[PDB]
Amino acid sequence: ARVKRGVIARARHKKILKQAKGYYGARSRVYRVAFQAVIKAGQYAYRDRRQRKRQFRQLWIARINAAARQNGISYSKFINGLKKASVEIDRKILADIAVFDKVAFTALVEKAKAALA
Amino acid sequence: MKTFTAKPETVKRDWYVVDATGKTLGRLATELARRLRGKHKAEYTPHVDTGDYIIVLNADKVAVTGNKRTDKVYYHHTGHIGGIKQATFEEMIARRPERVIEIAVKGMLPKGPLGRAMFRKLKVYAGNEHNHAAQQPQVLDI
Amino acid sequence: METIAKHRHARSSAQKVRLVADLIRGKKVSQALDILTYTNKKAAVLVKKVLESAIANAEHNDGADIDDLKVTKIFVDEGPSMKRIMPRAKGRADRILKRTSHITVVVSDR
Amino acid sequence: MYAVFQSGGKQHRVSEGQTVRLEKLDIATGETVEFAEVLMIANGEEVKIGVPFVDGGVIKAEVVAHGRGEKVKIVKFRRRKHYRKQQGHRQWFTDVKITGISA
Amino acid sequence: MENNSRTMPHIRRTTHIMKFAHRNSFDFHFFNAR
Amino acid sequence: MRLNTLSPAEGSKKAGKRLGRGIGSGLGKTGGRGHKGQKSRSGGGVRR
RNA sequence: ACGGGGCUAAACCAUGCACCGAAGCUGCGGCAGCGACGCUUAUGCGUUGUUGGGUAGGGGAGCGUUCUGUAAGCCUGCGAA
RNA sequence: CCCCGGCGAGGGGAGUGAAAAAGAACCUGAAACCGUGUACGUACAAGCAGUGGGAGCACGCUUAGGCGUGUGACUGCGUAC
Ligand SMILES: NCCC[C@H](N)C(=O)O
Ligand SMILES: [K+]
Ligand SMILES: [K+]
Ligand SMILES: [K+]
Ligand SMILES: [K+]
Ligand SMILES: [K+]
Ligand SMILES: [Mg+2]
Ligand SMILES: [Mg+2]
Ligand SMILES: [Mg+2]
Ligand SMILES: [Mg+2]
Ligand SMILES: [Mg+2]
Ligand SMILES: [Mg+2]
Ligand SMILES: [Mg+2]
Ligand SMILES: [Mg+2]
Ligand SMILES: [Mg+2]
Ligand SMILES: [Mg+2]
Ligand SMILES: [Mg+2]
Ligand SMILES: [Mg+2]
Ligand SMILES: [Mg+2]
Ligand SMILES: [Mg+2]
Ligand SMILES: [Mg+2]
Ligand SMILES: [Mg+2]
Ligand SMILES: [Mg+2]
Ligand SMILES: [Mg+2]
Ligand SMILES: [Mg+2]
Ligand SMILES: [Mg+2]
Ligand SMILES: [Mg+2]
Ligand SMILES: [Mg+2]
Ligand SMILES: [Mg+2]
Ligand SMILES: [Mg+2]
Ligand SMILES: [Mg+2]
Repeated sequence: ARVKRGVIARARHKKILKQAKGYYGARSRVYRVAFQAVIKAGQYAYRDRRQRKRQFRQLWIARINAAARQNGISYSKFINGLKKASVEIDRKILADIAVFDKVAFTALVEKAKAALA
Repeated sequence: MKTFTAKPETVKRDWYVVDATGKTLGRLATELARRLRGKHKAEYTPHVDTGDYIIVLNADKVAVTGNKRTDKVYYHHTGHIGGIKQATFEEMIARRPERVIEIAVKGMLPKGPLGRAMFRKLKVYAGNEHNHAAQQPQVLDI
Repeated sequence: METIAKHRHARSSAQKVRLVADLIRGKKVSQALDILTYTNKKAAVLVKKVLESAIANAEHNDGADIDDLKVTKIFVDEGPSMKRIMPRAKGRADRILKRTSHITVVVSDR
Repeated sequence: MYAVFQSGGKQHRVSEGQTVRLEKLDIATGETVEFAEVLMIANGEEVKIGVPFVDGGVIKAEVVAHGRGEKVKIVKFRRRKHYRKQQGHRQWFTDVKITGISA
Repeated sequence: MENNSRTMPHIRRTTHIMKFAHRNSFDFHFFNAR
Repeated sequence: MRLNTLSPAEGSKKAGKRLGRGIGSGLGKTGGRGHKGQKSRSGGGVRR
């Protein structure tokens, strides 16, 4: 029962090189380099599913901070005021109203200034 | 829904003019770096230049505290061996005073192609006059 | 209609023939023949005989006219190499490649 | 006119007719969901800010589809330590179409 | 001896080529870590 | 009862260990032998 | 011989209230292991508690390849490998 | 058999054949490697070359919109096995 390897080994190598499309040089042509590059792309993709949640909250906070200072209050006093006024809107929606409905953001600031005073 | 990003073809940029007479050097430079980057706008995007154009007048009359007028030393190297060169704050003011504000603002900007394009919107002059009247700069008393 | 002539197993490397084939790509065949006449390369002799043969194939087998033909495609491929042995110092043997090439000229009046 | 409501641990800003992808709900396709805990309703700068909820705000929606999302591949690797393992994942969703923002 | 080389059948003893201490230009002052 | 409907008793046909066949098997790269010394060698091991 | 710019506080000491900050904790969805109790199982389901970083190494469960039987069957020139 | 060519090599027709990209360097004809064409990017820009975000352009769809494919300016993180 002698087994030859040609059909199985080619399909395994072709699966790796399909995932390595777009890569530079030997990373899209050569199996020894492409296999190594597909694994490093998988460690990066796992790590950046965690960093995607940090980088968007960092972006929302900087946009709330900019729009709150257009109404005379800082970020840390605007968040404290919305917590005292029991407003449960999160930073993703607050940064979105700050861009698309600037009047409705002013109404939230006056709600937060009222609870602090 | 995805988060808004500013698109560079539709960015509103405005023109301002700042008088630097008697201002502290570093406290003026942090506000300059905020507005060149665009941190004061709700449409802020970290990979888009959404800032403003700023004219700075009277760069030779900026102020520093302490004994920094004779003790702040500016270093650079020329690339040749033994070529380290220094200059005090007063030697920079007396020779090329627009460089003092430009160096301080460049150190507060991001490093890369985008921060080099943010620096291009800064227009520093040593005197009280500029020739950008066609751009109608608004007086920003910061 | 396109018309092809080829020289297969031409005894020169593809890098040397590709320098001459870049001179006449896209030209009218009247202009391309006189560029090849005054190019001082051995590959210019080889490309000229393939272009002269593609011209004659288009007149005879395709009924074309000579004053409207242009070199639409021209490319040089690598052929098989002949392995030779070269003695070096102290008993060393190197392997000499004698590279060949495939020349292909396509003339078309459209 | 938009409204803000919470569903699936996350918040959404919706308008009428807009199709929104949520987490998986135990509702048959074609059936109507109601959202009673709405956070904000805005209609031409008549802004109803809920404290935490707008008193009497209801968002109705029609369940349009269930399904699994695009497959993500999970790759764990520890260099020089003879360890790797791989894993696939597809996430369930529910698509709803907003029918009415009743203030 | 290397008696069945197909790349170089003409030669059996070849370490005067690549072994540094067996070349004709080897000097014993290269071996000074002593 | 055909030749393609017969089956052994559950638990009577345990598969054998195959050493050195990748990471996922749990027996790759050493075959359960550890790193170097007399017991890791081919034909290695002390007498009774 | 602050990471840099810069700083007379943007330094140090004391007190206070905010906020940022991790794969920690919480929320929503999914998978699996080990216990306990059960619509009743026939060995699977339901409820609940808890657990799931990992080298050497131990235990459990699978994929695919070539060959033999089932197969003088089944698919295939209306196109097999 | 005709044509180019040195009464060459090599090729283009014609003809045979189910097939000549079955033409004797001959079944099938993978990969490394080397070219031609097309779309997008690229000549102020610093590093394991990816990954997360993302504008513009091109080509397909189908619409009272924004999806699919290719490319990837700029930007966070990131020193192979
Ligand atoms: N006795 C002489 C044998 C020579 C041989 N070709 C060698 O290289 O040894
Ligand atoms: K063992
Ligand atoms: K064939
Ligand atoms: K071939
Ligand atoms: K090929
Ligand atoms: K990047
Ligand atoms: Mg010689
Ligand atoms: Mg000799
Ligand atoms: Mg074994
Ligand atoms: Mg192990
Ligand atoms: Mg041992
Ligand atoms: Mg070892
Ligand atoms: Mg040891
Ligand atoms: Mg032995
Ligand atoms: Mg032994
Ligand atoms: Mg520091
Ligand atoms: Mg907090
Ligand atoms: Mg977190
Ligand atoms: Mg966490
Ligand atoms: Mg946890
Ligand atoms: Mg484990
Ligand atoms: Mg854990
Ligand atoms: Mg069989
Ligand atoms: Mg088969
Ligand atoms: Mg024929
Ligand atoms: Mg046929
Ligand atoms: Mg046959
Ligand atoms: Mg063949
Ligand atoms: Mg081929
Ligand atoms: Mg450029
Ligand atoms: Mg420059």
